Amino acid sequence: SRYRGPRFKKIRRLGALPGLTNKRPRAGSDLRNQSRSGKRSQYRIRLEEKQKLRFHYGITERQLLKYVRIARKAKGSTGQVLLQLLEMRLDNILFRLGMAPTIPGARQLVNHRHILVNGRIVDIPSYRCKPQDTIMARDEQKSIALIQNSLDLSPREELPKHLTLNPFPYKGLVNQIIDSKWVGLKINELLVVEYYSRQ
Amino acid sequence: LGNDVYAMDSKIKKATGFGSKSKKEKIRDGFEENVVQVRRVTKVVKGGKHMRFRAIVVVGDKKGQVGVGVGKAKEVVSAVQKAAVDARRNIITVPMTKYLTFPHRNEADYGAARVMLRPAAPGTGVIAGGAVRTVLEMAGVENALGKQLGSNNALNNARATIVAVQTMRQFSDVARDRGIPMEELWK
Amino acid sequence: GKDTIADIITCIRNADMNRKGTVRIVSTNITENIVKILLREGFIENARKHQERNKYFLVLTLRHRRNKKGPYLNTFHLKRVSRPGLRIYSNYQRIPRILGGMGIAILSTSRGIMTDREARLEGIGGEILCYIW
Amino acid sequence: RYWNINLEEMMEAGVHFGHGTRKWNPRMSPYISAKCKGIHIINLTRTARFLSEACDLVFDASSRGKQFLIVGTKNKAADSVARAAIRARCHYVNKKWLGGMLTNWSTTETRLHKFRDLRMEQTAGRLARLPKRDAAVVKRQLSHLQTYLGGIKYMTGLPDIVIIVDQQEEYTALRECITLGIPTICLIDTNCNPDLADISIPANDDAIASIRLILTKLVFAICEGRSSYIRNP
RNA sequence: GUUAUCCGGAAUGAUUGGGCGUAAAGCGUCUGUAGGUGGCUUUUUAAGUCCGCCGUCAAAUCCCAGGGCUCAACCCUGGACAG
Ligand SMILES: [Mg+2]
Ligand SMILES: [Mg+2]
Ligand SMILES: [Mg+2]
Ligand SMILES: [Mg+2]
Ligand SMILES: [Mg+2]
Ligand SMILES: [Mg+2]
Ligand SMILES: [Mg+2]
Ligand SMILES: [Mg+2]
Ligand SMILES: [Mg+2]
Ligand SMILES: [Mg+2]
Ligand SMILES: [Mg+2]
Ligand SMILES: [Mg+2]
Ligand SMILES: [Mg+2]
Ligand SMILES: [Mg+2]
Ligand SMILES: [Mg+2]
Ligand SMILES: [Mg+2]
Ligand SMILES: [Mg+2]
Ligand SMILES: [Mg+2]
Ligand SMILES: [Mg+2]
Ligand SMILES: [Mg+2]
Ligand SMILES: [Mg+2]
Ligand SMILES: [Mg+2]
Ligand SMILES: [Mg+2]
Repeated sequence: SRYRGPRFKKIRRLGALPGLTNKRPRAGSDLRNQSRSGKRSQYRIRLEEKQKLRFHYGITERQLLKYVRIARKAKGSTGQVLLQLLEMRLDNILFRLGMAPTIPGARQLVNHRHILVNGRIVDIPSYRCKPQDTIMARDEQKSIALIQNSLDLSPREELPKHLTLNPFPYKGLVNQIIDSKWVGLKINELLVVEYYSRQ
Repeated sequence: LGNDVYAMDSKIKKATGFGSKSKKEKIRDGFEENVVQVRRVTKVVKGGKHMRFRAIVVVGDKKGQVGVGVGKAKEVVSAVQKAAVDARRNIITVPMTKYLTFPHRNEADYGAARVMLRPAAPGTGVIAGGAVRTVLEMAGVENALGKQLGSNNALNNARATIVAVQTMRQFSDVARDRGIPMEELWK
Repeated sequence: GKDTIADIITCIRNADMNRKGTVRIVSTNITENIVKILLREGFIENARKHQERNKYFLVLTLRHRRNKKGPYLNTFHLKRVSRPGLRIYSNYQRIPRILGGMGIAILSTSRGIMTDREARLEGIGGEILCYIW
Repeated sequence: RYWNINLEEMMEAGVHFGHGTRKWNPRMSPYISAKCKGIHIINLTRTARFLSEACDLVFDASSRGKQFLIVGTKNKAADSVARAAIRARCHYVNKKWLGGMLTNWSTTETRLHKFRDLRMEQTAGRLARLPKRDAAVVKRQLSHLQTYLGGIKYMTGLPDIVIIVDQQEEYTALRECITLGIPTICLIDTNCNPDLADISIPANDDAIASIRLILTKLVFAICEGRSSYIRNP
């Protein structure tokens, strides 16, 4: 139920995908055969957008679909609510807090019971995080070592204003609900919403 | 009076030859053309089948300005181009709301093409079929419901869409027509 | 003349589409009230009454041509709703509103004729005579 | 600014009458006036307001620096047009009017290019060095090109104000300006529809006198507007 | 994935939402019974119609707001538009 396949590859075809890979793609070397499909059918544009989303967060389709139903339900602007929902996933928050290298990494971190949300172990990636929530490492040697090395050796200080990080114990804190401008990717949710008119 | 030869050679040098001056200026007009349909229509002659290409193309800025045009030639390329040029001289403006959608619900009729547009909440995107959707999208309408009832001809549906969004009245104007303040009609 | 209301409406629609400012209609409590209302909404220039051989005629002046007769962006639409065949009524929470409120809906209610606006203020439903664009 | 018109002069030149009552367009019934002996009589109080607004827009247009065409192709109006244009120093069409003069500009203007070469040829006297067939041929080209290009032969670029006589016969002028985004200021008799012109002046068709009156008032406005644009640029 | 079943798309049985000169479609033409609809003005009544209040339309389900199984599915509490 997880994408274990070649990553660079999906990246060449989709675009830039942070939650997947930090290695910038090869020059692309397709300039020999110069093979194109011509251009893309409007359908293919829509499809590639959705795929962008899906692989950035490591979600399965059947899951994405149910997020979208939750989205159409919710009273509000649909694409926005969707992006909220996807961006509140525990593993993704674990990632954007620099507590992980990438999303498969963060996911693994959560799975192996190395993380705590308000003094309780949550081992499932898709646990939805709500405002005022404590993201901690379990107090064991291993957990702490992991989080420390992956947090410190990665310099990025981009923290998106709803996310606090605190230094020695390493208490991360979820402050509030995401803003559409603070979202974790370049995507027109409009296209995805459109793709999903038929479900 | 200056001499006839140098002034007529001035209007001759200012109207430039079409055999010494190549053509690409079009991205300077701030537009984008979208080929909706390419078909091979045929005239028939004693020799045989004489093949032409019809192009149905719509132009917009994606900023609230759109038009349709149709063209015919031997090669895809030239048809496409004439289509562009024709649309550019047929063009109109679509009334928009602060959220990028339609003022109101509207139908439209052209030939056997009937068209129904109604405004949508922001965040629903543009959901429609081929002609209607490319025209809408190229106008820059962000959120709209549309369905074409009646026929399916790509072309008549394009025209129809245009007649729809042409007859769209914006509130300031109905307030100007009726002679009544805005806040009164809002209620 | 099976329906009188529909007929007034029609005389307008027709005289309108033919670019005439002046219409003769036959008066009635209903007719008169509807036209009054049409004036206070502002869809029509001016009304007046005439009498001959015990017949009453409301002549209606109509909004002038739109910056010529050939180039008209706007027409003035009318549509019958409750008609002798099927009478349509609505409670307070189904009261129609036309093109987000740009147009108007005429209602006959217990308090007399009005628009949908009035019906919402006073909290009343009733029989829906017609719509106007 | 004021213009020269009074009920007495309009009476004098004979503007107020128009074609028989079997020939009429009821489209003009809104502003017609009376009907006498099977001949229609048109409102002059409407005629004066239209003629004033016509001369006023003509004045603003000349003063800003815009360019003028005039058109009528009748036999008498053609003789009055060459002189109207010369007195106002404008462009004219009197002789046979060619479909496409306005709308199809590109080809029209190439036809102007070759007309200019013909005009240099003729005055150079290099038409004396030819066979007789060549000279009579070059002279066909000349005869035509004079009929068609004579009054416009100065104008380069698209004309943005067009004036016209008797829109009944002139259908294509009206069509082409309708198409190209050009104003028409036009003479209406009892037979013509007031759709086709931007400003349409109730007027007379059959009378050389009416043509002379209204065209002279108009060319006087073009001339005073010509002094004001000779001043402003 | 394939097959079966049902609704959709189908405005293709159409109240919302189609048609009948030539495309499927106006009885060969009238007279007329039931039935449907029917001009204007005042009054009455209040059957429709409208507004308020009450009773009920079991619980579960669907919808909204919280809570519990680490999450979700699922369970539990409270409440309500329709009609
Ligand atoms: Mg599964
Ligand atoms: Mg594979
Ligand atoms: Mg477990
Ligand atoms: Mg669906
Ligand atoms: Mg039709
Ligand atoms: Mg369809
Ligand atoms: Mg009811
Ligand atoms: Mg159906
Ligand atoms: Mg029906
Ligand atoms: Mg059918
Ligand atoms: Mg047959
Ligand atoms: Mg048949
Ligand atoms: Mg028959
Ligand atoms: Mg029979
Ligand atoms: Mg009978
Ligand atoms: Mg009977
Ligand atoms: Mg009865
Ligand atoms: Mg009655
Ligand atoms: Mg129940
Ligand atoms: Mg809930
Ligand atoms: Mg819970
Ligand atoms: Mg319950
Ligand atoms: Mg109830």
